[PDB]
Amino acid sequence: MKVLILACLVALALARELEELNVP
Amino acid sequence: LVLDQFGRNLTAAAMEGKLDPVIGREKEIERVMQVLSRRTKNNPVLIGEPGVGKTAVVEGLAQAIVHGEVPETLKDKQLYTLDLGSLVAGSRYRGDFEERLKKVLKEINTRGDIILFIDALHTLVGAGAAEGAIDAASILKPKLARGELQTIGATTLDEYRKYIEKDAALERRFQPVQVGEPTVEHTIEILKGLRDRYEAHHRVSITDAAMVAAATLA
Amino acid sequence: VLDQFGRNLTAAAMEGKLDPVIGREKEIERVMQVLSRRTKNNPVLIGEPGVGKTAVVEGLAQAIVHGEVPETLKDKQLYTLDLGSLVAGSRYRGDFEERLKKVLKEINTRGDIILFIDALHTLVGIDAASILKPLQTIGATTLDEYRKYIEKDAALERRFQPVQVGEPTVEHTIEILKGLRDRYEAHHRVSITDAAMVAAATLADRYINDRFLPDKAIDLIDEAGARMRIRRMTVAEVDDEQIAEVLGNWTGIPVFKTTRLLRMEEELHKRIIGQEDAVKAVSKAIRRTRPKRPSGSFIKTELSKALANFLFGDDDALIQIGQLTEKVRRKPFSVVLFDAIEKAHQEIYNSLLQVLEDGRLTDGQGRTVDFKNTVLIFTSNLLGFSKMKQKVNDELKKHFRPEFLNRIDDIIVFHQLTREEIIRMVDLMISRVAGQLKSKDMALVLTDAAKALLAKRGFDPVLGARPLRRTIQREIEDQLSEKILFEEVGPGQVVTVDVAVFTFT
Ligand SMILES: Nc1ncnc2c1ncn2[C@@H]1O[C@H](COP(=O)(O)OP(=O)(O)OP(=O)(O)O)[C@@H](O)[C@H]1O
Ligand SMILES: Nc1ncnc2c1ncn2[C@@H]1O[C@H](COP(=O)(O)OP(=O)(O)O)[C@@H](O)[C@H]1O
Ligand SMILES: Nc1ncnc2c1ncn2[C@@H]1O[C@H](COP(=O)(O)OP(=O)(O)O)[C@@H](O)[C@H]1O
Ligand SMILES: [Mg+2]
Repeated sequence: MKVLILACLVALALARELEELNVP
Repeated sequence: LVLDQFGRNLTAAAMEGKLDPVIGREKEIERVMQVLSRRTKNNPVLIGEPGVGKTAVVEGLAQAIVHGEVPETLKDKQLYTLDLGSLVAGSRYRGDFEERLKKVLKEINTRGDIILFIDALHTLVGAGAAEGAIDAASILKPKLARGELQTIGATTLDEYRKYIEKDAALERRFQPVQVGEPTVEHTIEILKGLRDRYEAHHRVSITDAAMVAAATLA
Repeated sequence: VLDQFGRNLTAAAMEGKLDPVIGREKEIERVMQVLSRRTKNNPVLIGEPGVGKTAVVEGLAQAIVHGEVPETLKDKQLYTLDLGSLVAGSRYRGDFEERLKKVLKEINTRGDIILFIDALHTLVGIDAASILKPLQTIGATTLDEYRKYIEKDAALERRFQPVQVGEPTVEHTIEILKGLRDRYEAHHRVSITDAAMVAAATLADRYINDRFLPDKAIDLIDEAGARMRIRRMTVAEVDDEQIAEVLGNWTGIPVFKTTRLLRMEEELHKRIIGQEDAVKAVSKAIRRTRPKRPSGSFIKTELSKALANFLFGDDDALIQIGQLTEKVRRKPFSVVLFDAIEKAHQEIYNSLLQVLEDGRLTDGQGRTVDFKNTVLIFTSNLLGFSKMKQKVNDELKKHFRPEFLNRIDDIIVFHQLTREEIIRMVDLMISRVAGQLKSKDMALVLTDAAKALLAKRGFDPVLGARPLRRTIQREIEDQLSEKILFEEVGPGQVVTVDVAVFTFT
């Protein structure tokens, strides 16, 4: 009779640090 | 010239026989030529799954130009596969990337017989974008407006929506050409047209039974 | 300054530079109602990609220069704003922020500027959002991106009024094409017939299903006019024959481009064998259409398949059942088959019930799916002393209510299995394996005795004729797989299954 509602964990991460290209 | 140090002239490669024979796919080589002659949405981007011959359609377009099997408005055009890698390479200074791309676009407008081909058009987003520098996408987006830049593109179906589609500006200018995966019977005719390339590289003989088996078993 | 960023659509409307927007007078009127308001005075043209929502603002700018614009909107210079150009320049970073602020400082320096933003979601996900606070702005997103970005901000919904720009009908996009006729006639120097435009509107809705009405139809007219300019280089009258040639290269289908086609009855039975009277019964029911309700409604699986092939081209145009949303949005010209409706309870009577009354399902997905060219099919059925013939139809009347069985097109019955019908199914299933033997240069002939044995075994009408596929391969193919490996039968051999036990040469 019962239903278990589980819990779909989503993949959530902080924004990526980037590495820069230099122009002198 | 300016275009040889960045792009690869596919039309010159088709004169020297360095491009594979693109048999079949004719109804879409001539469809690319339809899209290049349109009012707006005149930039054919070849969308299709990886391997169906999107690069081969433009390589088959280059072979159609050198055979005189194109219209006179696309007669003796020079296809250039502008790779973004040679365009970014160098550029150890400022504007180096925008002026190397301005000199490409000035050379396209000066000679006026260049059909630009941007293979992997999704990679146009974020090319040469250096610190305090604008990528190759921001430089051309405008040129597309002026229509001073008929380009041919080639993305996958995933990376067409993932990028080129989104850009609403590009939408009214880029026209997705479905490059379909060929059938088995179409693939056998591709393999028959490619016998003499693979029979000469391996110095073997490829029977008709093998090519029917190659397309069926694959 | 706007003099070097974005196109002045009002100035382009004075010169006739904009393509004429024929139709759309109701949606342009709606946009003038929003711009005339005090609060929420910023339209967001919700449409689909290529629906004509930029043409509403192009048609708005043409309405400004005609004087058909309200007194709060007289001589408003309507600018689209080119994103990706206010970049064009690095001094160094923050450039696109600092340059966009200089544009907005000229907008409130003047007072007659209305910005159009063709992708309003791209400025949500200076951002302008702030300057919006008090510069009227027309946006244009899709309905997926309206519910993702614009409605999900209460600081962007107290000012952004949604305006619907719907997909035109097949009728309405013809006058779009007839209004745009002189642009595409003059661009290719080739006249385009009215028939071609009736074709390019009808055939684009029918066969292009990822693109939307206005564009799709214009894409066929533009490319057929372009095709005519090419082959006169290798007065020339783009026709309806020309549109099917161009759409035959878009879709890659053979040119069969319908009442004549609908004349099936014999134009079929490639996969349907037996069941002959139900095939003649679904002829006159599908041709009742030739509304917003599906093309056919019926209460067999193969029947559907061959109905998907004959009506809708593809064998894989049969959808066997979101769960039917965004997969009939993809193909709205599909036969929707409902497998074993007896084994589902009443929660399924909302995507087959309100679609015979509306044909549209608004949902939480974000699009209204179109059921007006589908063929809905339900698959329901597969005491004492005594001394189906024609009736199965009363079972489902007693099962669920006939408050929409007069809304079902036709409740057809299926007739009983025939001994000759199953023999005609045995030599149909031997074709699946005879082709695999002709790849070996073998030939598989059978006898009437052997074909009657396989008809006699595994045919049970409770299970339809499913048990027959097992009976072919357990008896023929398991004993034919061994004799190839035993090499009793090699290439260049005729195999004659006779006689009970199956034996051959
Ligand atoms: N019509 C054709 N005739 C002959 N060869 C073909 C044809 N189509 C594709 N090929 C060959 O198939 C191979 C792959 O084609 P191609 O590299 O153009 O595919 P693609 O879709 O552009 O691939 P990717 O997505 O990885 O860039 C090449 O050897 C190419 O020459
Ligand atoms: N009502 C209309 N009248 C005239 N042309 C139209 C109309 N609706 C769309 N079009 C044309 O169809 C194409 C649709 O482009 P656009 O309106 O920018 O699409 P979207 O609204 O999806 O961004 C353009 O060529 C446009 O001029
Ligand atoms: N006229 C026909 N009616 C029913 N089944 C058929 C017919 N012709 C062939 N068959 C075969 O009989 C089986 C039918 O089972 P199924 O696919 O569940 O559909 P249904 O029982 O509704 O006809 C399939 O293997 C199908 O290929
Ligand atoms: Mg490629």
